[PDB]
Amino acid sequence: EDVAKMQEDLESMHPLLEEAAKDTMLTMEQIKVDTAIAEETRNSVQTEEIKANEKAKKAQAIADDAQKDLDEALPALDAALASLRNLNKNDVTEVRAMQRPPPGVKLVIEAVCIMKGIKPKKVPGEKPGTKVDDYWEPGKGLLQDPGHFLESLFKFDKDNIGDVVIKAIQPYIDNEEFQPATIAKVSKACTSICQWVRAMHKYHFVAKAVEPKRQALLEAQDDLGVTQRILDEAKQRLREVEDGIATMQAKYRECITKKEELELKCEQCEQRLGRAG
Repeated sequence: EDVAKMQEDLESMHPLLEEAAKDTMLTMEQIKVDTAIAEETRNSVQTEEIKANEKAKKAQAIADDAQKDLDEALPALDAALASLRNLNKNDVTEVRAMQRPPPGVKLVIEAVCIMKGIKPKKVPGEKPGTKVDDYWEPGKGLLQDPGHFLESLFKFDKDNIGDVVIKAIQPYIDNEEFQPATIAKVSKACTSICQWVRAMHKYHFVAKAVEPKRQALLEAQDDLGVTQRILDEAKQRLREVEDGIATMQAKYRECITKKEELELKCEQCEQRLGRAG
């Protein structure tokens, strides 16, 4: 009885030994295939890492060039805006009271009124009738409050400079008397106002030639972010395959220790076969 039994235990365990052996080999080749793919994803990741490093060098090259165009006008503005802080309450009050403003001051009070978008006052001209507009009287109101004047210059902030107001003041810029070095012989407050206007004019003109650049800088960052998401989706996979390998590396080891146990069991049932014979 016992002999037959043992004999079938050994026969039945033989297929279990053959089954564990395919499983360990199956495991084996599976680690080999994920290792090769984990490597393919590693070169794929290294090529995207150079792809996002160049797209950042290119995005920065656009920002430096676009920033170069912007300090083409930015120093004059702050210089001028310094000079507007140069002005105390009376410097406005003194120009406002001028009952006979020299032609330099008229020019400057004209220029500002247009920038700030003020309605002129058509007054007699020299040739009879010929109504010419005199911005003086509406300027006076913008100087009635010196505080409210200077703030509204500090709050202009460009952007809202219609293309109308820039051709309206192209004659003033093109004027060789609209130079602050000259206005400085007659009045101080108008020298500050003279360079302010002259400045926001070029600033309006460069800031329109950095619309293309700032948009290329916008599109260059968009490219880096897509290469960035493609990259990070790859490092996620490279991580996931590597943990898959790790999990299978420990399956292989359990596969092995299971074989050893079935082998050890096969040896014993074998050993008391040739014992009982």
